Amino acid sequence: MSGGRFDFDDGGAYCGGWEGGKAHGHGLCTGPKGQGEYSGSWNFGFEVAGVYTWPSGNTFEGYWSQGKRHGLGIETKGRWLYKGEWTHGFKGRYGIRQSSSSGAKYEGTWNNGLQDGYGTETYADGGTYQGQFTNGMRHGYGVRQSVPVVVRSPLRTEAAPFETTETYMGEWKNDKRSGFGVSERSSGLRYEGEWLDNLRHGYGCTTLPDGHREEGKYRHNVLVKDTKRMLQLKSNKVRQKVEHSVEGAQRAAAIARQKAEIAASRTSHAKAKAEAAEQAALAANQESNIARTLARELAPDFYQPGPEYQKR
Repeated sequence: MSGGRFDFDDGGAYCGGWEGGKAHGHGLCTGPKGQGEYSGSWNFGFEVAGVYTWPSGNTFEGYWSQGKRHGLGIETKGRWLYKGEWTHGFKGRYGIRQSSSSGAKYEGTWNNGLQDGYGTETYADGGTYQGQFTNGMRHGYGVRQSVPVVVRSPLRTEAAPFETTETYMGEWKNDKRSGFGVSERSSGLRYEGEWLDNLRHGYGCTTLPDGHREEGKYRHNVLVKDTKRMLQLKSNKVRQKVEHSVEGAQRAAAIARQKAEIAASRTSHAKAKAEAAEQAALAANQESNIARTLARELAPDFYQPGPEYQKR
């Protein structure tokens, strides 16, 4: 009549409202061999708002278009969960990806399904990055707070009466400290100057907690020039080049603080869209139940595999 069942060639069926020869209203539709199940609203052959269940028990709950996850929705997989916006099947623009295991998390913008633009990244150990992203990596300006020796033995401190975190603000290239940047440990140990692939490389100043200033040129983290002296050229004084790089590094740090603040603002937007995505998953589940009940009322022996999936 205006609803029922249809068996596909590759296996898997459709069972629900139809009108004008196309699925319309509500219904279920399994995949080849009856594996994988959509269940929700339809409109002229295309899912509108519904829940897809993989045989693995993984699910997308949200809105659809042209057969792609589009709009808001929640994807629950084994170890990862995404809540927020989807654009033609790709995560983004705004949304959050969270670990089922750890507190590991990304909250920000996405381009082409990868972390990109501005976002807050939290690592399993509780550290964070806030700032710019490109192609799924820390890139541009940003602020990372994390846990950071040659003598392992405590002798040097066990001898006399005796009474952490590190923050890098500066340039990032493909997930690495690279360019100008400032690095500050909670002890007071600090480096301002040039970086390459997370190492001091170029000119900069290492200042010890007591304030002793080591100024010079670093090459893959090893000092190779200092400010003592001899055949130093007037045209190329280490103190000048260090000063320039230090200034370059504080500029980069302040820039990275700004991009950090933008990232924080984009993070709130991603959170807002993640909550909006919970209401989209609630609506998707309302449509799914309408389709589950109509399906039992149009074919009481037709097996719905999604329930069994999600138990496993």
